[PDB]
Amino acid sequence: EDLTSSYQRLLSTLDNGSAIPRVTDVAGMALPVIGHRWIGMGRAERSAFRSLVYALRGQQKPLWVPTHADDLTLVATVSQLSTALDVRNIGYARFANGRPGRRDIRIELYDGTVYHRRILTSTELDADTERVAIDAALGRLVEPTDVARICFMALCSAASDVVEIEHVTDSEGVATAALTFKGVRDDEF
Amino acid sequence: PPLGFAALEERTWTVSIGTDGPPVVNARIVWRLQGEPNLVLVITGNRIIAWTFAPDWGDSIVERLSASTNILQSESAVTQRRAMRLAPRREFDANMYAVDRERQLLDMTLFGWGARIWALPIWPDIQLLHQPLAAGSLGIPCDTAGLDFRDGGLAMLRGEDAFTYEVVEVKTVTASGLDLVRPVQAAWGTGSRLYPVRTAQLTEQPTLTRLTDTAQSARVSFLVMEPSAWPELMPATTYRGRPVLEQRPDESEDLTSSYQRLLSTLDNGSAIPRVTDVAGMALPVIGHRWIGMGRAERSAFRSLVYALRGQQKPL
Amino acid sequence: NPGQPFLIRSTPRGIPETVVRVGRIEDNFLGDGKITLTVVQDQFNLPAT
Amino acid sequence: SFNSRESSLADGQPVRLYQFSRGAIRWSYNSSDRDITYQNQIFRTVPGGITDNGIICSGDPQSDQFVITAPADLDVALLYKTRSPSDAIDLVVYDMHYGDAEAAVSWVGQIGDVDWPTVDSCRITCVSEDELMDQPGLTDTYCRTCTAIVGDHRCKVNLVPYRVTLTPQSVSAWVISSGVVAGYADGWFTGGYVEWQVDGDNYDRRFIEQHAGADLHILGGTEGIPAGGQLRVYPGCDGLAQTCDDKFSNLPNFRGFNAMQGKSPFDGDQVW
Amino acid sequence: DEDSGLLEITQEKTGSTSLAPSQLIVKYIDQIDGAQRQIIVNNNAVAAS
Ligand SMILES: [Fe+3]
Repeated sequence: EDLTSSYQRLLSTLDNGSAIPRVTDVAGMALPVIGHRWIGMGRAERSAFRSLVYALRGQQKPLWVPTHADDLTLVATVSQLSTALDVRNIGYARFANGRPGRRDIRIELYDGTVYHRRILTSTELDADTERVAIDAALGRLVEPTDVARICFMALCSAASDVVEIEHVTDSEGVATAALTFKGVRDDEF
Repeated sequence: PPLGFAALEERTWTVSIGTDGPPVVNARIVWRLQGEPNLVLVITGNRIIAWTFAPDWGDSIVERLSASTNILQSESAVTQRRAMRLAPRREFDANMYAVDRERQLLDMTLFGWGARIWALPIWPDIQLLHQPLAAGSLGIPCDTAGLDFRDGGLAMLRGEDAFTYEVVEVKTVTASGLDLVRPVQAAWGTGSRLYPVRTAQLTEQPTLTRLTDTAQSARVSFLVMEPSAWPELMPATTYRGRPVLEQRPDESEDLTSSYQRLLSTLDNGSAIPRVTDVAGMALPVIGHRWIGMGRAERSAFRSLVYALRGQQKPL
Repeated sequence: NPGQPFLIRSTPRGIPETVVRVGRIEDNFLGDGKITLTVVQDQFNLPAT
Repeated sequence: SFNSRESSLADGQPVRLYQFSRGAIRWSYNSSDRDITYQNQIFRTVPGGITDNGIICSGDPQSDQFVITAPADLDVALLYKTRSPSDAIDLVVYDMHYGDAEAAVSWVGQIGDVDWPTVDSCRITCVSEDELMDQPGLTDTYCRTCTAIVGDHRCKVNLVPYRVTLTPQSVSAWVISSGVVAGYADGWFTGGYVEWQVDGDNYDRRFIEQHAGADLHILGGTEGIPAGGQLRVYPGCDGLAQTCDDKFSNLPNFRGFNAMQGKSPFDGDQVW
Repeated sequence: DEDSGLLEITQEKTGSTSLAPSQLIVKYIDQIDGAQRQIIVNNNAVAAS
């Protein structure tokens, strides 16, 4: 089932009168909302999902919810010790220059090894290429041909406490459920 | 900054204004020198980001014109009208897609810029250049008949991709071109799109639906925070000093009529009700539909809508 | 204004032309557009004898 | 045409104008989406709009308030954020229709209270002159002291000769110190007030708790006092007859009753 | 009027006549001597009913 995303904001106090309204950003921060679906096809997966649901305790316990997009694509290989990842210019510097949300990276190499990094600051280099920085190292030299996706990470928690576990066949069978996660400012800040 | 000025020497610096920064430009640069009172150069303005995503035209784009007019009627069928908003608020509803290099850019822009003023191009007013535009030329000769072009407005050239674009300030309309104050710094040949630009804000953040690894369809809705000036013209025919609607409504969808009445005070108890005619007059209600199939008809309809001012002006 | 007398007529209610004096005033120029007045019948007079 | 437009059934284009005035400084605002020029005065347009709740004239000052809603960044209301201005901000409300140069006055009053319920809005409560009639009116007591504020219309004492203009030496949280006043006897300035120019022809006034040597104690703290601005300081009268005549020689206008009688009735029990 | 600027009239307050007083006592002070004095006002028509 096709899924979409939204940027929920505390954008109240629109203050519409008769002439013209005016919207003020109380916080100037965007918390993304992401939907999730999964298929069990096994007792172990269903038990793990139930344990996860119990651990969540509704919206209380947060957890990172990586996306699965392809926002960033490499245009030049990066040495293992280099921290100057080069990506296609997508206006990142003007929009994203270091702030909570959209400042985490998952390399997700072809083999299967995934590296979690932390953006520090992005600088504009060219109308087509940039030199976004990272926190520390990459692990090895990776060419642009050996990257699948980047899938910006973001801390999120459940948006609706109620969870529907649609049992179809049996405990040892297929099952369906839907979950929605919303960004939240947490993790000591 | 510390650098001597030679006698009879004029040193012209290059004040480069970037694109990244706080929205409100509140700058006070001080040129302080000995034996001279401070000469502060104050730079003021605002920073905006333009919407550079082309929404597909498979589904019709809905443009909404809304105004406020609170009307109170007495016991008799007499109405006094108090049109409130002189410039109706304009809302745009459309659907879009993003696959190659636009999905990530859209996500970054939405996360970062969020609920802040945009520069929304007018998609329905798409226009194709007839002759190439030389780099640095002042003035774009293009059709401006029944277009949302206003003196001191904005224009936005576009290319095949989102990146290929540039915004310029239009001074006046000459009925054949767009007088410009700043020369264009890059030349686009025939085929590049021309879009009128109006300030807009995201009324509600779109709910993105994932189609595949890199693909997201969005239902973006925009509201313009600037008055939309447009001539107000009524139908040519006149009857008893009032306009007459001579347009024949479309019959594609069946339409009905009703006789609305101020038939309140039914006074139903337990035995039997009894309805009293406060005014004993019937005000009919009629529906209307039309098809444009042309720029002139659409401009005339927009002028009629502006002239109506909601329920205020009758005809 | 308060204390100003004026006439009111409403044939459907069966009220003929009547002289009333203004009382409490609550008007709304912007928004609802509702101007509501409370009036009383004119029966105030100070005889000289 | 204003009355004609009001009676018109199709030309209704209401627009409410507000004028906040404080002496020589005026603030003009309008509720529409574009600026309006009226009587050579242009009214700014506030992003987000300015609107009220209605006008009530029921004869009860406590109930007939006027409420204004506006963003939290409104210039006129911003003054009240730190401390209420000494002078009252008179407010006049006009009514006009777009395209017409004639306006009608609807409400006249002064600011009564201001609060900021939300970061995106501010509520202003405006009071009329009728509310100033709730306080008592006795204003008379047969006591020993003067019972008159120095400089009032009853004392008839001119304070202009006693005006002292000085630049403070050092300003602290609660104490403003100056060496010029150090040359006066202790308590010379006690009971006086300090006035200085804020903007235009409007000054803010602060009373003095006590004066001792070179240090002056300011009631309610010294916040808002410019560290280098010019300050005007006036003395204060204790109210005693000896104080009134020795210092100001205003004994003939002394409103107090020092030794006429403290209790003596003419219908008591025993005179001796 | 309804067509001259009246929207709706809701309250009627017909009132009553059998109630209300028949005799009224007014107490006043004479400034010549400052002694309490009173006068009596009667409503014969209402008093009979
Ligand atoms: Fe005195």
